[PDB]
Amino acid sequence: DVAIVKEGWLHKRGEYIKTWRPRYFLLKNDGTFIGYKERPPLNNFSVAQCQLMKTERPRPNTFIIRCLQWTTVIERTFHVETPEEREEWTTAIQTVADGLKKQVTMNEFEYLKLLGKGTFGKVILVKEKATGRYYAMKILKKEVISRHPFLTALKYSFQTHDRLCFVMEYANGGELFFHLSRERVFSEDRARFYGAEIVSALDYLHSEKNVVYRDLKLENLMLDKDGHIKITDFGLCKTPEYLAPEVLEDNDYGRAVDWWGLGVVMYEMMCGRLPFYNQDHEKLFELILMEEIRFPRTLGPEAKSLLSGLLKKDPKQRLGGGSEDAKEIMQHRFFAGIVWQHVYEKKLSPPFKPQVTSETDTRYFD
Ligand SMILES: *CCC(=O)Nc1ccc2[nH]c(=O)n(C3CCN(Cc4ccc(-c5nc6cc[nH]c(=O)c6cc5-c5ccccc5)cc4)CC3)c2c1
Repeated sequence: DVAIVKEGWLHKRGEYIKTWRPRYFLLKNDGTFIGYKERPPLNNFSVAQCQLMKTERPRPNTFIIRCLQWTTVIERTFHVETPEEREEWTTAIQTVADGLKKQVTMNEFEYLKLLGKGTFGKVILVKEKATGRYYAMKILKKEVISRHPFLTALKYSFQTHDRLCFVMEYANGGELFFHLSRERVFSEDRARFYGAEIVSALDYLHSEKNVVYRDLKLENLMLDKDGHIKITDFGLCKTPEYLAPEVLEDNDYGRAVDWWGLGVVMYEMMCGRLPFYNQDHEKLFELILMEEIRFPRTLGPEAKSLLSGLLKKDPKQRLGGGSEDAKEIMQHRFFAGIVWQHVYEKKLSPPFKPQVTSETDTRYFD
């Protein structure tokens, strides 16, 4: 019993590519907004509680859909030729979101250092004075508008007169990218450990939160004191190496995006090098799409078959792209002999203990 409010052609600026491309967009009553390469539901495509901008720069008659998703502000910009069509779309979208909607101080946190800076806000490392704990704080411009073992938990959320703050857990066992850099390669077991905890997390986001992480890379993986994995959520509205082929063409991305990303991350750990690397970005784009995956000829076939299935070009042919989603990967030979309920319960003994005295140890901040 879901109806379409409006439907038509629009010029969409690529979310990852700076050029304009024509896509066929559909606006359903539930608040879904999906574009297609040609005329033929993850919460990523939701237009629920989004802002609508009307700009004339660079291209005239351009409108932007500013959305706050969890703790990250996203922008979706579109172009139409006639100024009246922009009015027909904006009034339609707004009425949908409107109809869809109807149906602690900062004084406890010492500013330690700046972690990042974006268009609508910053990320700062802070210390909770009362407990001496270390958290990351997303502060976002107010004008813009439950917990998993391996996700950086959102602990607090409060407002000021002009900005909106999100206090999130900050792992103190260092970043996984640097850890890989010291060892320069990871054992199959260690990579299996790390991959497993991610699979559990991706399953959570997909099956329960109904969302795609969409930016799974080495730079977003950290370790807690014990050695378990924390997937970070520190993105602001500011890398072509990790991009999926489906995201490249800007057509119908889905849960498979996270599975492509997983393959790339697990490749770097067991191979020690990026699967598709080139200084030239344009050659790297042709590399991802056209070139066939290569291997060091020193890996167990299980891992080789896992990465092969994860780094296939077609999202539906790609491992975990089907309806079963994560379970396709959980049943894999490389993940045979692993009890997954124990993975979620942190029952898995970490192959690496970060050199940390306690939760509050500040060694890995150098
Ligand atoms: C200015 C730059 C810009 O606009 N970039 C941009 C453009 C378009 C984008 N579309 C996108 O999808 N993104 C992504 C936004 C999300 N982000 C990663 C990410 C994914 C999921 C979560 C998350 N979401 C929820 C939702 C509901 N309940 C939850 O408990 C959630 C938890 C999480 C979560 C996941 C991991 C760790 C902690 C919490 C958060 C972030 C990638 C880009 C665009 C970006």
